[PDB]
Amino acid sequence: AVKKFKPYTPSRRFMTVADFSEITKTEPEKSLVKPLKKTGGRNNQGRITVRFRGGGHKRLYRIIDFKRWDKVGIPAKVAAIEYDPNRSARIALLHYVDGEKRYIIAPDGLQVGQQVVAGPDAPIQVGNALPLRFIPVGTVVHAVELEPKKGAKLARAAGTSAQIQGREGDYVILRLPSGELRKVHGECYATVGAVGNADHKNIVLGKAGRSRWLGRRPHVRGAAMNPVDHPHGGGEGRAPRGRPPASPWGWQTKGLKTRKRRKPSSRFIIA
Amino acid sequence: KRQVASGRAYIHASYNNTIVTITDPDGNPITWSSGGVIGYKGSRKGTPYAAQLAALDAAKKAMAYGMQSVDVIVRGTGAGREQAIRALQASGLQVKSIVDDTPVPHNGCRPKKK
Amino acid sequence: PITKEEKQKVIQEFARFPGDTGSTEVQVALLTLRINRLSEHLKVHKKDHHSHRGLLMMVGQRRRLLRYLQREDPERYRALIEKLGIRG
Amino acid sequence: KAKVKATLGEFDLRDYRNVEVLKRFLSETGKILPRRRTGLSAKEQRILAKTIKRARILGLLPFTEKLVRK
Amino acid sequence: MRRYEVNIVLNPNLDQSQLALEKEIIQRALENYGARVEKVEELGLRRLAYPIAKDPQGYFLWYQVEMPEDRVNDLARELRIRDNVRRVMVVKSQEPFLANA
RNA sequence: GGAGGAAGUA
RNA sequence: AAUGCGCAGAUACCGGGAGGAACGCCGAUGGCGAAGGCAGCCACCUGGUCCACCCGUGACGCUGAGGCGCGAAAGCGUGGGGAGCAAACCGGAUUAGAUACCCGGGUAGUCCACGCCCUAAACGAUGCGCGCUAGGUCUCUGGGUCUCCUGGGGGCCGAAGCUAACGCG
Ligand SMILES: [Mg+2]
Ligand SMILES: [Mg+2]
Ligand SMILES: [Mg+2]
Ligand SMILES: [Mg+2]
Ligand SMILES: [Mg+2]
Ligand SMILES: [Mg+2]
Ligand SMILES: [Mg+2]
Ligand SMILES: [Mg+2]
Ligand SMILES: [Mg+2]
Ligand SMILES: [Mg+2]
Ligand SMILES: [Mg+2]
Ligand SMILES: [Mg+2]
Ligand SMILES: [Mg+2]
Repeated sequence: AVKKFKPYTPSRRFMTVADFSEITKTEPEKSLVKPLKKTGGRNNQGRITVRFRGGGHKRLYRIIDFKRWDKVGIPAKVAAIEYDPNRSARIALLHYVDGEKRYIIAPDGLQVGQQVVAGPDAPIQVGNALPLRFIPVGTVVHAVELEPKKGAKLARAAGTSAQIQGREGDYVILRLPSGELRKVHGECYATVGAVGNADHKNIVLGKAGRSRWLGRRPHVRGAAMNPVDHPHGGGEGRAPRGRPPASPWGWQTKGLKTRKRRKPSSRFIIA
Repeated sequence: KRQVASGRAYIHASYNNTIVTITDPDGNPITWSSGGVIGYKGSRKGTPYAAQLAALDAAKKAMAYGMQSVDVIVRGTGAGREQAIRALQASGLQVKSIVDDTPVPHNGCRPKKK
Repeated sequence: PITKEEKQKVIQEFARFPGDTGSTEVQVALLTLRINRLSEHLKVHKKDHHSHRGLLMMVGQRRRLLRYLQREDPERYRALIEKLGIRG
Repeated sequence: KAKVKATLGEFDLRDYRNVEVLKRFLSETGKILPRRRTGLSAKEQRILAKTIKRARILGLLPFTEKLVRK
Repeated sequence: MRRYEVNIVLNPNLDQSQLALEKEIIQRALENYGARVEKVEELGLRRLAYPIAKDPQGYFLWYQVEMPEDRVNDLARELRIRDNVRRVMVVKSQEPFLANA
C-alpha cells in the first residue's frame, strides 16, 4: 500500500509514498470554520524549547472534532476522505442532517455516504462514537477522553487501535497502543474503529529533504559536540561516550523511569 | 479459614513427587503435605511409600481443626496415586467422592522433547 | 452458483438443432461459461492454487474441440468465436 | 456388556438436539463411544459425530464429565 | 435463496419482557435480510451440561428459514453482538437421514 | 507365522 | 543429584481476568487430491472424480521436448503476533575430557498477511494411456427387488508368467 519508484536518481531508489487509493479525488478543504492559522518552532521567549525543529512547509490547520458529545442523537453522513498534514491519519469531512459540517479522524474500513452517529444508542459499525460503559468488550476503539468531557486524548495516530478488556464499576479497562492497562471512566466518549493509514510506518523518506519538509530539522549528535554543549564531548577522535550515556542537560537516557512516582495517575495503571 | 468439620482434599502426583492438599467445600485451604514435608528428598519424593506418608501429615492437621468426612479430587497419573487414596480412604476421615480431574488436553500445547 | 436457467439458456442458444444438449459447439459454450465464471473466482481467492489447475484442464479441454471444429468445419469456427469473443 | 444402535428406534442421527438419544453415545466421561461399541457403520458414524460435535456446541453435551470411582 | 436452520440460545435469568424484547430483535432482523420464516421450535430452557457464561441454564430458540446465501454470514454479525445472546449457530437444511429403520 | 502402528564403556 | 526456584510467602487450591497457538474420543489398517500435502464446528465461493438414465456430438483420442503453474520442512525480505516447544548462546551433572545424549534458562523460528529460494528417502526409490492373463479375502463409495449382480478405490495370500534373487501378481 505504497508507491515505490524506479532508481532514475539516488534517494528515489528506496523512497516510498503513501496510499491515496482512498482519498476522495479531492484537494480543497471546505474553508468553513475549519481552516485556521499557524505558527513556528519555539516558544514565547524566543528560546528554542524543543530543538531541531522549524522550516518545513506551509500548513493550514483542520478543526478536528474530538468532542463528539455535542451532536448526540443527531446523525450524520460521511462525505469525503481528506488529507491532513498535521496528523499521521487522514480526516473525514462528514455532513450532518442538521446541516452542519465537521471533521473526524479517518478510521479503517470507513466508506462514503455511510451513516455515522454519536450517542449511547448508536450501533457498533465503525465510525460511531459513544461512552465506553456502552461499548462492548474486545472492541477496537480510538479517540478516547481520559477524563469525561475533555476531548479525545488517547489513540488517534495512524493505524492505532485499542481494545476493551472489561468493566469495573463506573470505570473501564483499556489497552493502549503502548501497552498500559488504565482505569478510565465509563462515561468518556470514544469512537469505534481503528485509525486509517496503517501503512504510515511502512513509508520511507528516501532522502534528506523529506526530513526537512516535515519540520524535523537535521539532528546533530552529541559525540561531535564539545563538552560545553554536550556531555559526550568526543575530544580526540571517535573516542567513546566516557560514561554514561546521557543527554545535553545531563540526565542519562538509557533506562531512567522519568515518570513521576508520587503521582495520582499511577493509581489507575498497570504498566 | 474457618474451623469446620466438612471439607475437601486434593492430590497431585508427579512422576517424581505427590504433593497433596486439603480444603473445605468452598475453596479456602488449610493444610497440605508432600513427599518432602514428610521428610524425604530427591527421587525418594516419587516413591509411593513417601506419597502414602504425605497424606498422613495431611490427615492430621485437618483433624486438628475438627474434620469428619472429606472429599477426594485426584489430579495426576504417577505412582503416588492410590497410595494416597488408600491412605485417605482409611485414615479417619470418610470420603464422599473419588473424583479424577487429571488434566487431559485436546492436543493443543506442544510438549518438551519428552 | 450455477442454476438450471444458466444451462438451458445457453443450450437453446447453441443447440444447433433442438434436443442438442451437448455438441462441440455447445460443449465449448458450456465450458466457456464456467471458465468466464471460474476465472472471476480466482480473482478474489488468488491463493486457491488447487482450483486453478482444473481451469487449465477446463481451458485446455476447450483448447481441443475448437481444434476439432477448425479442423473439420472452418465455417462454424469464427462464426462461434465472434459470438463469445474467444482466443486472442 | 452389549452395545446400543438397535436399542434406539427411528431417531434422526442428523438431529443435533435429541440429547436423550445421545447421552448414551458418550461413555461415562463424554468421549464418543467408538464404532466398535455402537454397532454403527462407516457413513453412520461420520454423520453422527458431525451432529454430536454440533450438539456439543449448543451447550447440550459435555466434553469431559469427571471420572467417579476408578 | 436456500433453506437454513438457525439456532438461538439465551440467558434464563430474565423476565418475559426482556425475554420477549429479544425475540423481536430476531424477528425484525430476518426481514432486514429477507428470510422466509417457516416455523420455530421455541422448546425453551434446558439445564446445560457445562456452564456457559458460568450459567448452566439457557432459553433455547429455533427458526427454520429460507434466506438467500448472498446475505447470510453477515447476519450473525447482527446477532452475536447482543450480549444477552451468547450462543448462535446456523446450519444448512440437513435433510433427514434414516437410522434403525 | 506374516503387516501395521526398556542399554554405563573403550 | 545438582544448576534453578523458594521465609521477599512459592509448589498444590478456589474465585476472576488476559493471550496465544492447536483440535482428545470419533480416528482406522479409512477417505480426498497430480504431487506437496489435508483432521474441531458453521457458512460463502470453488475444483476434481464416481454411479444410473440407451439423450447428444461423432475419433474430437494418448503421450508430450521447450514453456507456464503448484510444490512439505528449513531459510529470507517487510509488517505484525508470541501461551507452549525450541536451533544457536550460558550454566548443572556423567566423563579420561563432553564443543553431545540427561536437566535449569533461553533468542531466532514454528503462528498471520504479502512477495521470494523450488530443494528432498518428493518413496510405491515403480512416468502416463489402453487391451488381454485364475482365483480367494476384509473394507471405503454408488447403483440395481439384494448372504445376488455390477462400477469406481485401499489393504492381505496366492494361477501362469517374470527376476540374480528378495519379490511382483
Ligand atoms: Mg537523494
Ligand atoms: Mg524550540
Ligand atoms: Mg529537517
Ligand atoms: Mg534529520
Ligand atoms: Mg547525527
Ligand atoms: Mg568538533
Ligand atoms: Mg523448554
Ligand atoms: Mg436438519
Ligand atoms: Mg438421520
Ligand atoms: Mg517454597
Ligand atoms: Mg539469530
Ligand atoms: Mg528472497
Ligand atoms: Mg484373452
